Amino acid sequence: KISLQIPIKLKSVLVDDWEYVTKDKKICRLPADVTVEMVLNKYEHEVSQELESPGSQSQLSEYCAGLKLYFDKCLGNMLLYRLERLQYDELLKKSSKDQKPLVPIRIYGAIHLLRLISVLPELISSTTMDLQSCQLLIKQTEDFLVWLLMHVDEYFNDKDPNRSDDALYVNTSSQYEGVALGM
Amino acid sequence: TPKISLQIPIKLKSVLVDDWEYVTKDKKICRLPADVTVEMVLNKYEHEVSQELESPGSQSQLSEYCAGLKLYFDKCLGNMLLYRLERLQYDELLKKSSKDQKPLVPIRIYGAIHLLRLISVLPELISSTTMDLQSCQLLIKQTEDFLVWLLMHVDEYFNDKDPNRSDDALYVNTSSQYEGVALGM
Amino acid sequence: IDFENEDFCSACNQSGSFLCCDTCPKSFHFLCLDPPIDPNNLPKGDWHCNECKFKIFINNSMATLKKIESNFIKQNNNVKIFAKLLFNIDSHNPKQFQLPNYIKETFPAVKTGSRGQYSDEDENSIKYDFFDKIYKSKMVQKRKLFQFQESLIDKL
Amino acid sequence: KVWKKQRLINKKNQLYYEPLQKIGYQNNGNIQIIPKITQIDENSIKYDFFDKIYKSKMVQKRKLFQFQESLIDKLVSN
Amino acid sequence: NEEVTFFEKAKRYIGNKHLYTEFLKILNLY
Ligand SMILES: [Zn+2]
Ligand SMILES: [Zn+2]
Repeated sequence: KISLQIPIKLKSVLVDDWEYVTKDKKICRLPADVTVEMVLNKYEHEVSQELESPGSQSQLSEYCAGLKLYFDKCLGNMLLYRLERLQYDELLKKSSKDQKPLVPIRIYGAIHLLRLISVLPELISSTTMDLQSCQLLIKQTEDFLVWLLMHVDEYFNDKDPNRSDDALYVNTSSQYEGVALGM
Repeated sequence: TPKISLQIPIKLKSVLVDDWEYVTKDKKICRLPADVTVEMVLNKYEHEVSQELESPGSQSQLSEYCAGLKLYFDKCLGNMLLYRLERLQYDELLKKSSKDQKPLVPIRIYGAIHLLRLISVLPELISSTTMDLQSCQLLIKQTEDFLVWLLMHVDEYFNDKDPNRSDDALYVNTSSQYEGVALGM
Repeated sequence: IDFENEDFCSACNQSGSFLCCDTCPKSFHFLCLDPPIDPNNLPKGDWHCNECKFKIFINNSMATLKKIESNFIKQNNNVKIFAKLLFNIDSHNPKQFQLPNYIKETFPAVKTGSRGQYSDEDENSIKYDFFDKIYKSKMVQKRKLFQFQESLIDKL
Repeated sequence: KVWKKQRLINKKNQLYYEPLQKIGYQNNGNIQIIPKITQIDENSIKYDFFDKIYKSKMVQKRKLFQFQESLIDKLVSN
Repeated sequence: NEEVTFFEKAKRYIGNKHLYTEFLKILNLY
């Protein structure tokens, strides 16, 4: 079995997100203002100047590229609640209409990256990796988590969709809830 | 916990270096008792500031910090405040007070130069303790404004006017006693 | 097993006529204690410095440590700001007054060495509200005096 | 702005702090009242309330004082 | 002088301890 340590502030962020998409009937505002690509690019471009040895930089770049590929391939499969699959279908439709394939890393924000991170240990323990490689992945993810906790005040604000504007969440109508959940 | 720094004026640092160079080379030591002890000094201070701060929290803090510096100064005298030389003055007067049927409280003898000594000892004494950021910050700010007021009145007690008179300049030269038992006779 | 004794009085790190603990290796002078003890008034039996007293009093348990420091800071609830500094001296060891290096970095006209020598080159709330309101009354009268100063200059 | 109230992180990982300074500590709206969660007592709450209202009172009064005296020197200026 | 009486009057009139605690929490938030 594998174990990952997540700061309790990000755990409360995840529980808040679970409360919203569930009995508050909110979805996320897409396309996000800060997407997964932007977060990972800023992280890598800020950390690559930190340590000098080339091996650290190679490992960092490989981890970021793999995280991008894996989020792309995993988002629709396992990372969406049941209310948010109608949104996924509408995005897929309006993408296929414009002859362009959907690329989820340029649309979805940091809360879905946090979902992927939190669910990573079970996906790791379900494969047949080494043990050195599992612990290397867990180390890289814990470093990313502490970096992200340092910036948590920049990506995870609370702004009340019902009050002013431009919060990270939006309210759903009864037609969306009728076709999404009760269909 | 933290690495704290206390902005002390350089002129009083010069006065402190002068204190140590008066007590080191020609080794003139301060007089016991002083003009008016640190009890009277802190009483003067609290008499000045208490009548000009409005809110009750500020004045509670001022009273608490003055009392605290009073007791901390009386305790830490013989451990880290006075030098190796006047240790003999300290121990002889301590045996005197032990014969005097009640223990000595140093708040009744010493003076302001020892208060300056404790003020300069305070920063690393705080930095070596596990007190939190806001608490140690409040403390160092309190002591900062305190020695600023000290700067307001360096004339009354720290500058030795009429230095030729022995009773007015609190620095007294030792006899053969401490010149001997200081460096090992 | 008997340890070795350090020949230097760590209060000033200088040698002379001194005595040492039974469990602690470093020694100190007679008059360097608090209270400073006479060269002949030696204590009855085994005497330790602050360190071994600390050790056999704490029972090497952090639980007892925080327990007595907690009821200590609760004892000094009137001076609570200084309580953490106060608790350290009852277990710390004396050493001669040496201001840290952070101070004397201003003047090159002083020289020092390893010698340590210097060379020239409740009713409390009622009283607080008392003070609060008397000062605010003071300042409101002096502020109507402020505006009256302005008016008297306006009498020009 | 938003919340001053945390979530209840039990599992016996909720650690408490008793600040050594009483009349100025801010720390959150996340206190616990004793006879990270800050442990505070009724006396400090009393003092903080009275201090806040007293100083806000005197500050707003001196602001009105300075405004009105500026008004008088501006009007007599005519 | 009278504010001690105010806080004692509040403690008496609330009557309970949990309600007085919630009252003190409101006062702290403000
Ligand atoms: Zn010694
Ligand atoms: Zn010992």
